[PDB]
Amino acid sequence: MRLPERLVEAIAESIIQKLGKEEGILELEDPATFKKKIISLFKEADREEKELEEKAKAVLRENLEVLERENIDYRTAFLAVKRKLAEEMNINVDRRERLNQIINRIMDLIMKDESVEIYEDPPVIRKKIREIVLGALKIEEEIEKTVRQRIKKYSRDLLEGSPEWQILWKRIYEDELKKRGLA
Repeated sequence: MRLPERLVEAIAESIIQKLGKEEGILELEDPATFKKKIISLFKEADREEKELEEKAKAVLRENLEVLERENIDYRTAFLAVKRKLAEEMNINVDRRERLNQIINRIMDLIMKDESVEIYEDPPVIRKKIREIVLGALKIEEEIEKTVRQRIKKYSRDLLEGSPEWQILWKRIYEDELKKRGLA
């Protein structure tokens, strides 16, 4: 479940533009700081997902001999362990359900930010943030679909998921953003 920097910034800006400037259901006394706070929420949520991965790999690393004796493939055990740790860490694995958590964290920020005022029922504000996030995710998904088509020709030369593979994915992703005018 990727949330690249450009997607996060598009969501934060769209929240400020649509709900703050256009509709006016949010009053932001410091839009620049509010945007930084939203970006920090996504960064923290990303760090949690990375921590979930390292804890899952730690379990399997410690149970190498057991997995062999059990005849359970690493990939099977990884998905199962991740499902369990995700519940214990209250991290939704589905990116859409995970975004609902992040959206609620944005609502938590909005509600506690002394530099923000709201003029509409919070659950209605959440529904509107969900619509903004879902619209941006539709764009992210059509971009990722092209990135997967373009990185296929390099799939066998790099270990999928490795740091070198992540760099190439990001490089192809940035190139798609330029071709599409999305910075």
